[PDB]
Amino acid sequence: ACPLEKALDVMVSTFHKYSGKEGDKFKLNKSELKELLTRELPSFLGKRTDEAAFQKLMSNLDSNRDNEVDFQEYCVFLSCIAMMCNEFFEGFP
Amino acid sequence: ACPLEKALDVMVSTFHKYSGKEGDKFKLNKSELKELLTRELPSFLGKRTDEAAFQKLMSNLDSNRDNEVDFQEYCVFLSCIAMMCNEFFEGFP
Ligand SMILES: CN1CCN(CCCN2c3ccccc3Sc3ccc(C(F)(F)F)cc32)CC1
Ligand SMILES: CN1CCN(CCCN2c3ccccc3Sc3ccc(C(F)(F)F)cc32)CC1
Ligand SMILES: CN1CCN(CCCN2c3ccccc3Sc3ccc(C(F)(F)F)cc32)CC1
Ligand SMILES: CN1CCN(CCCN2c3ccccc3Sc3ccc(C(F)(F)F)cc32)CC1
Ligand SMILES: [Ca+2]
Ligand SMILES: [Ca+2]
Ligand SMILES: [Ca+2]
Ligand SMILES: [Ca+2]
Repeated sequence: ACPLEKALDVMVSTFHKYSGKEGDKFKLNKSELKELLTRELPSFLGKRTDEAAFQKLMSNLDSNRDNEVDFQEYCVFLSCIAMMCNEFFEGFP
Repeated sequence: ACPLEKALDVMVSTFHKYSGKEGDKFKLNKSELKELLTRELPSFLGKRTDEAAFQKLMSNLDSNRDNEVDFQEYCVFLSCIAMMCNEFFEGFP
């Protein structure tokens, strides 16, 4: 009966649902990242799903520049979205 | 529909379910933090937790030392739980 614990469970497991598909099992390459965003975050991705848009995502997220998104970098991304949601509650000051 | 967007929703909404009970409406005080842990993260806390341990947790989450957990501080905490979880999927080395 813990919604917040289930929500941490989904956030972590979803990462691995896609990261294990190709190459490094614990990181998202471009293709695995595209699947995750398109399937799991379509409200974020929204209308725009063109190739130069995923390029910028990869560039924003891949801060250590190994060409993949690891778990820490994915957490930073989810936490950026969480911050944007929080602004709604803070009344958009 | 989208478990990951629903998870983000729960992460962000649970903070505000407790933050707005007392004083600063956007921050958890020591008492609003205890209620959130106790009620929403019971596997993390365990049962019968002493004040030394709680105080440890508070000062750990409270990086700016103002005696409250703000949303940015709460995201660091969750992302640290998440990374502990991620170790299960990874080797644990
Ligand atoms: C089906 N229905 C479509 C729209 N969403 C809400 C979208 C906005 N949203 C949001 C905004 C303020 C506070 C909480 C939330 S939950 C949430 C989670 C992820 C995303 C995202 F997408 F950015 F990652 C957007 C949102 C609710 C579900
Ligand atoms: C097509 N796609 C549709 C959705 N928008 C997202 C609106 C911007 N916003 C945002 C900004 C930067 C990084 C992440 C997010 S997700 C998000 C979630 C909630 C809200 C909130 F709560 F403020 F509404 C706003 C945003 C991006 C473009
Ligand atoms: C009822 N039952 C209690 C036990 N949990 C699993 C506890 C550990 N858990 C975890 C471990 C590895 C991978 C994913 C997860 S989900 C998760 C979420 C939060 C916590 C926490 F608590 F630390 F925040 C612990 C866990 C499943 C449900
Ligand atoms: C009562 N309570 C039971 C839980 N333990 C937490 C120790 C485990 N751990 C952890 C460590 C530091 C910070 C947060 C977390 S939550 C967490 C989630 C999953 C796992 C995973 F995946 F490894 F199991 C281990 C942990 C604290 C005492
Ligand atoms: Ca991979
Ligand atoms: Ca990287
Ligand atoms: Ca408060
Ligand atoms: Ca603080």
